[PDB]
Amino acid sequence: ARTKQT
Amino acid sequence: VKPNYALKFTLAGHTKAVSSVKFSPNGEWLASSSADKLIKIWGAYDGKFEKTISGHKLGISDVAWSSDSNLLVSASDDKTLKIWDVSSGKCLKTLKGHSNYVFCCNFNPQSNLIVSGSFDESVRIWDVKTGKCLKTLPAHSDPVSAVHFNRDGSLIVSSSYDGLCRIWDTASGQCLKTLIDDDNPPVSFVKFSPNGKYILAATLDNTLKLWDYSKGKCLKTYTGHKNEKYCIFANFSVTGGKWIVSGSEDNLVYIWNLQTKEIVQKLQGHTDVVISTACHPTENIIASAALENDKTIKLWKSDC
Repeated sequence: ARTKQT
Repeated sequence: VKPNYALKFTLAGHTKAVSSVKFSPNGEWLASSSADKLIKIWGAYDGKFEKTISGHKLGISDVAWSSDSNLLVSASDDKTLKIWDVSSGKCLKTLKGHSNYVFCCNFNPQSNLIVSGSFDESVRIWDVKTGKCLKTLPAHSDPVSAVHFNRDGSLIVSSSYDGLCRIWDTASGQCLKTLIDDDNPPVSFVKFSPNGKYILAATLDNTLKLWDYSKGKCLKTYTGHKNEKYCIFANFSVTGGKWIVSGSEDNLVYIWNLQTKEIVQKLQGHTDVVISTACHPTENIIASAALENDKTIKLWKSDC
């Protein structure tokens, strides 16, 4: 999700 | 001249990082989404916890309201979107078709349509009443970071880690314009200005840009914050002074003079990356939300 860097 | 946003409320309840906050169009509620798979609803003015909305199988990256403030849509890593009745909390529809995490979502002004963006590199348009997918746009060559309708829903803007911003004709699904900023850092967020004339775009080189859509020109650049890792929301603040508002990877909420590009206030209090901010539709009220080592939402209020 948005809450983890990618 | 400059705002004086002061902390009014800290909203605790999420068990993981918060991903997105949005005020209802009627200004009554704040909705939050989170990696904890939950949507929560809060009073916008008293910060009172109202309810938890559950059903997604994995974390939620984005939530969005319908115009009448009666419906929500959420985008989840479980590859689905879900349409929710706010008063009951029931899942009305599960929107299936994306082949990877759904990352971003929005209703159109009429609220008969939803737009979604996914890691599957596509943009999808959905019928709200049926839940069926109307169009699949082969929008980008990397994950889609944001999707947003303009003020009458006639156009869609999208952004991707592919470095591009694209404007799409809603009716046909055809591409009207690709914004190629010479040198293409990932574009982590995009939205139209309230008047539909401009587009605000965040790139993962610590930079916000305001583009004239009709002309394809960058009019303003906002810097001084930290944004290299996360898809952080940005806002137009229009209720008092005309600001640009964004979160930051230094745990701060940044506020710029839209015209001068000068930082007018920095909001201190969060203990992790401020991933999401929202500006209240009528009052000088900001909601901010933070990641894993914070997990709280903050409501702030200014005199202008």
